[PDB]
Amino acid sequence: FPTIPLSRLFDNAMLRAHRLHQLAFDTYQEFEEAYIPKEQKYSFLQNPQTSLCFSESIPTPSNREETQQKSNLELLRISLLLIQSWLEPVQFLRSVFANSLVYGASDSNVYDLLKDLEERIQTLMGRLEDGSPRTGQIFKQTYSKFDTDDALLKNYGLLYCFRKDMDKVETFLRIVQCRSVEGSCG
Amino acid sequence: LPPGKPEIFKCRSPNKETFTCWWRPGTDGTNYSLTYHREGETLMHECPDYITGGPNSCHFGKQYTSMWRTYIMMVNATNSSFSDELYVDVTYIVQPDPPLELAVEVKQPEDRKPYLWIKWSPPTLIDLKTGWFTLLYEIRLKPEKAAEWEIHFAGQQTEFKILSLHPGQKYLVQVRCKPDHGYWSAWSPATFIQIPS
Ligand SMILES: [Zn+2]
Repeated sequence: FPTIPLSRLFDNAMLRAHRLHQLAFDTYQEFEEAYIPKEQKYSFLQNPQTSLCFSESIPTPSNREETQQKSNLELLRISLLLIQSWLEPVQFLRSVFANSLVYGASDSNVYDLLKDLEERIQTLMGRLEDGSPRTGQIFKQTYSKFDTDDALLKNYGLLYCFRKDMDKVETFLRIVQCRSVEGSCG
Repeated sequence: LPPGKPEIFKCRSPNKETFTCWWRPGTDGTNYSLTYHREGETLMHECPDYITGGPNSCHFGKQYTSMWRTYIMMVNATNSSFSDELYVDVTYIVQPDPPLELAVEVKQPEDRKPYLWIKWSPPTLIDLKTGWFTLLYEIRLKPEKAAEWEIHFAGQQTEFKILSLHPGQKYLVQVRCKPDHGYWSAWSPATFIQIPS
């Protein structure tokens, strides 16, 4: 029994991060473009109120330096929190993702991809163990929520946030694929 | 509204750590100012460098560059006091430089035909070792005579091979690159060649 190489283990997650990242870009471009389009644009960013994302109660890095500052385990974790955190909101977004001209949307039932990706990561994470304490940043699973009547602005508000969070996830894994899986990078 | 006067036609970060914005007096008219406010959080802010950019530029160095944050910018240009408004997210404004040393090589296999043989290299500014990036390359080749080019997507791979190549003609070849959710690069300079016989 040939104990799968990390090559594949990372390689495989990178595509999942990626489908999740394009999905959110496209649809959001798709959506802003159709509903909530011009001087109204960033009403989601109205004033503090509206703009902030519940997926911000997790202290994530905001530059090269400091994002290059969190250890392989430290980086892996956030990604995960993010996944779990977007497990519910995205339930309400089915509406959104369903009539999306943007292929794969419908067929690829977003809760699934999240779910899949979620396992890939614990795994990536486990393999980066051997047993020390799992100490560094966030201790407990900082699992938040926003809410649950401006209907239209709300969906939109979410799309902006998903796109953003899909991005943090891809960008992080890539660092760890590179730093650990010594080869297919440069 | 209808008018607006000065346009900010773009922003472009050469590596996801610094960005420059370029405005444009669409006006048939030291009379311009750039102010921005980061995502959410209300303070107005004046542009931070109007030197490293070329005229009609606002360059954001390092303390001003923030990942995953919307930038609300508007040029305040007065002499005729006007404005406009733009939302810039850094991760999708990246545009790198062309790859280096397009090394062509025509090869010759035992009984079959001659095929090319390209190899290249990433532009300078972007350091992949501790991997903030993913480059995505493309190659184009049109033989001397030829009209439109023929494009091959090399993928994350910096080397390449193009079969079915005839003794009789000479070609041109350019390589190019793009970071994963960003902008295509300029076409590197064409390295002409000639197939043997
Ligand atoms: Zn991607």
